[PDB]
Amino acid sequence: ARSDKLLYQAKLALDEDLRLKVVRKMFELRFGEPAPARRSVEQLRGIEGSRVRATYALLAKQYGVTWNGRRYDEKGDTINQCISAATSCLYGVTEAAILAAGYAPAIGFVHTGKPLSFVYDIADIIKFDTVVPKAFEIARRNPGEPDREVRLACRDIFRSSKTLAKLIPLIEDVLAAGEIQPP
Amino acid sequence: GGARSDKLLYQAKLALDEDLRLKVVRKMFELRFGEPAPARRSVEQLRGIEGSRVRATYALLAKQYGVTWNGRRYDTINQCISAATSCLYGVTEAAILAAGYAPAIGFVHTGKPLSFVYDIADIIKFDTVVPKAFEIARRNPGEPDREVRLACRDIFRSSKTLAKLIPLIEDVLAAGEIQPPA
Amino acid sequence: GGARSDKLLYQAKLALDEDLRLKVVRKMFELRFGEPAPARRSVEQLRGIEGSRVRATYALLAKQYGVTWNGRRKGDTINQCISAATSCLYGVTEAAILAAGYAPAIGFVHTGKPLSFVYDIADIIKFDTVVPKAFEIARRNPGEPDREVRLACRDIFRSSKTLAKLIPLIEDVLAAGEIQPPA
Ligand SMILES: O=S([O-])[O-]
Ligand SMILES: O=S([O-])[O-]
Repeated sequence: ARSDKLLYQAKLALDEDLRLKVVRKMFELRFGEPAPARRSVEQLRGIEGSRVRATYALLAKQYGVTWNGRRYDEKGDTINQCISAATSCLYGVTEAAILAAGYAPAIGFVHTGKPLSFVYDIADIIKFDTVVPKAFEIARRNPGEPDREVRLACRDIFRSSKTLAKLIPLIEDVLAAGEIQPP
Repeated sequence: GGARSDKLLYQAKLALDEDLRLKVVRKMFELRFGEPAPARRSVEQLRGIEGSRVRATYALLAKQYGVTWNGRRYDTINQCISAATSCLYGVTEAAILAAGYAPAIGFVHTGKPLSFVYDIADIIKFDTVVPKAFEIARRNPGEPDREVRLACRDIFRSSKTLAKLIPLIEDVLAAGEIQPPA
Repeated sequence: GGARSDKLLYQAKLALDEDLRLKVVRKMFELRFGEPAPARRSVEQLRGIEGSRVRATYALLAKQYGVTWNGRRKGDTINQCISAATSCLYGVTEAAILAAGYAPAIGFVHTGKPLSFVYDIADIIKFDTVVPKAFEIARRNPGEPDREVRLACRDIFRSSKTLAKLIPLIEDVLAAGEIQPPA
C-alpha cells in the first residue's frame, strides 16, 4: 500500500503532461484562478514568483516594515528572520502531512532535487494565508525574542486551524489533478 | 492509510500543544540525564540547561582524554565528533521514519528538517558515541573518519541501538499522556 | 514488531555487521561492473577501485562526446549537467528505496548521510544511460543545463520503468548478505 502511493506520485512527477497538470492545480489553489493556458511549468513558476514578490512588498507596507525583497543567508534582518522562522515551522507540519498521505517529501513538481522539494511545493500554496502575515505581525511588534514568538504563534495557528489534517486532502487533490486514478 | 496518518496526527498533537510538548521535553530530559527536569522551567529554559550540561560534558571529556578543546565547532576532535554524530543521526532518522513519525516535528529542537532526530539522538549520544570520538581523536589516527565509522557500527551493533530506538521514541511521546494510535 | 520495523532491522543488521556489509558491497560491485571484485578487498578498497574506474569512465565519455573535461567537481557546463542528471536519479532512487520499504540513510559503500543508501543504489546504474545523457546534452552547449538534463532524465526513467526495476535490484542487493529476507 505505501508503495502504491509512492509509485503514483513518481508516475505523476516523471510524465511531462501529468507534471504540468499537477503544477497547474498547485497554481490554481494558490491563487484562486485557473492557471493560464499554454504556459509551461517554468513559466508558471515565474508568474508565481512575480506575484509572490508583489505580495511580500504589500505586506511590508501593511505592517510598516522596511523592505527591498526576501533575503537571507535562518539569519538576516528581523523581518527576514521572522519569515524564515515561520516558513520553517510550516515546512515541518507540511512534511508530516505529506508523510501522512504516504508520499515522499523529496519528489516535487515545481521544486525538485532537494529533500523537501514537495514540501516547498505544498507549503507555498497556503503560506500566505496566516503564516507569512504572522511573521510580519511579529516583526512589527519587535519583541525581545522574535523567532521564538513566531514559533509560538505558528504552533498555535497549526493547532487551532488543524493545518495538518487539512493539508492531507489538499495534497491528494493536487495529485488527483493528473487525472490518473488515485490509489 | 488511516493508521499511517494517525501516528503523525498524534506526534503533531503533542508537538503543537505547549503543555503536551513540555511533558515530552521533561521525559526526554529525565531519560538523558537520569534525573528530573527542574520545575517551572519552559522548554526554552530547559534547552538552555541542556546546553550548559552539554558544554560541561564536552569539557569533562576533553580534560579526561587529554584532547585540545575550544568548544564545539561545526581540529581533529570536531571532525571526529561530526563523523560520529552523523552516524547516529542516520540510524535515528531511519528509526523515526520507520516508527511512522516525521523527522521535522520536534520538541526541544524545533524548525529544522531533522529537529526530532536531534531530540532523540541527544538522549543517547553522550553515552558511548561522543566519548568514542574523543578516544579516537586522542589517538591522532591516519584515517580518523573511517575509524569513527567503524567504531560507531560496532557500538550500534553491540548495543542493539536501533532495536532500542523505536520503543524509546514511543516512550518519549507517551509521556504526553494522550492515547497512542494503533 | 511490524513489517516496516522488520525491514529496517534487516537493512541495519546487514549495514552494521562488517561481514554482511562486505557481502552486500561485493554484490553492488558485481552489478555495477559485471564481474566479481578482487579477492580480500575491504569496502574501503572497493570504494577506491570504483573511484578509479569512474574517473576513467568520465574521461572516455568526454572523448566519445567531444566534451572538454577537467575532471569531476556552479562549475563548468558538463559538471552542471552531470549534477542535474545524478540529482534526478537520486530522486527516483529514493522513491524506489522508500517503495521497497527501506531506509535512504542506511548505506554500505556510502555511510553517514541521510541519503547514503540512495547514493549506493544510484551508483550501480547511473553510468548506463543517465551520465551518458548528461554528456550528450553538455555537447549541445545548453543555456539551461539543469532544465534540459532533468527533462531528458525524467523521460529515461518513465520510458525505462527505472523506479519499478530498481525495486527488485534493491532487494537483491540486500539479499546478498545471505540473511533470510523479510517478511
Ligand atoms: O504605503 S505605506 O506608507 O503604508
Ligand atoms: O559501547 S558498545 O560497544 O556497547
